[PDB]
Amino acid sequence: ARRILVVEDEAPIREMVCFVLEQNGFQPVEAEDYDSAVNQLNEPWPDLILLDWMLPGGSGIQFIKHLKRESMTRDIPVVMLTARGEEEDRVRGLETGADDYITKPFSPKELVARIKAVMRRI
Repeated sequence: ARRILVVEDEAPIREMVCFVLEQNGFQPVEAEDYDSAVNQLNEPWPDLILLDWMLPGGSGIQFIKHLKRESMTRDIPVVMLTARGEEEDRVRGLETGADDYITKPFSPKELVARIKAVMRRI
């Protein structure tokens, strides 16, 4: 119920995210790229995925769209991680299937708020 898959290749950033999550009672799981993220999709299944738009190895769009093909993954909420500004406004306009978005450098308060709100919904 608190298994959060964190898909971010930059170590310090990925660690900042995991620290905020762990300190807040969540159980973070790390992935550094498209394929390693895909390798985490099995029981126990992530309850939420934080997806870096710029993850190496593939398209964040296809990653999300491919989740909708199976029972155990189609209702997992995905929050797209985006760089503040241009990328953000831009990615928001794409057909990604993301349930919500969070901008980097991230705000610990926004990270927890959006995860709380997204899970309440989805």
